[PDB]
Amino acid sequence: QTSAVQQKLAALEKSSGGRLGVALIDTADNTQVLYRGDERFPMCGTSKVMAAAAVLKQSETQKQLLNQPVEIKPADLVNYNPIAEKHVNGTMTLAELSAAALQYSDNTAMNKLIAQLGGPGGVTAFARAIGDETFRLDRTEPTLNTAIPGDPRDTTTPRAMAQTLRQLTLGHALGETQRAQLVTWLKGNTTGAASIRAGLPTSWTVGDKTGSGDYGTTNDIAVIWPQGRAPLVLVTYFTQPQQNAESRRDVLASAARIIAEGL
Ligand SMILES: [K+]
Ligand SMILES: [Ru+3]
Repeated sequence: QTSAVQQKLAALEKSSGGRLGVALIDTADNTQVLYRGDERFPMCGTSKVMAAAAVLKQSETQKQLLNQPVEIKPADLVNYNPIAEKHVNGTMTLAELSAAALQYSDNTAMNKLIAQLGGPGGVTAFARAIGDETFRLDRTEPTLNTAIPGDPRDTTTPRAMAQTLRQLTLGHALGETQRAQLVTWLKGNTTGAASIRAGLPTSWTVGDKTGSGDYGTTNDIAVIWPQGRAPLVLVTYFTQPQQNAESRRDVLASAARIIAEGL
């Protein structure tokens, strides 16, 4: 059965010319709204949440892990490295790499997180360990963002990602201290004001992680604390038919606005 909200999301999708995926969990009652909730989308930089969370999980049994230095060499720089480039021929700690990956979307930082986990499959292994059977990370930065239609690499579904983001940020996938650190990092994101945030009432607080890639892929995953309400988790994924398509953060904002108005 197609709800009013799903009908509005379908109308939005029609006029965008791309493919939209949405999953909401309202933790007030544990109910879900889904639009293409079981279709696979390229995660792009939204996958950085899983990598950072996997390192946080490792840190539960190693008190000093987040202070561990990692060498940054000139050859490590990839396509978008606003924090790592300052530390070439130097080091960053795993906390610094996590913060850079999440809050600035530094791709070199993400590669160091992936390497700390033993490669893309180590990120997938963590996903499986916390009950996510859908997520897969197959490649490093920058190629994990190729976002080719039909390609299963580096994809998940909206349903799966919402459930995982809820477990990580509001549930008990991580220890208490670690959960709080993840939430702090997400709430300090610098890249999100044009995406889910832009569709929500001002008073609501958001922590989010964006992503982008080829095929005009434009993504955001968020944990939301509405005014006077239990928290929400919202995934919005969007991808387009041609490789060179422009980003459409406005479509994510429009999806968020529809979800907010349907609560
Ligand atoms: K793009
Ligand atoms: Ru492995």
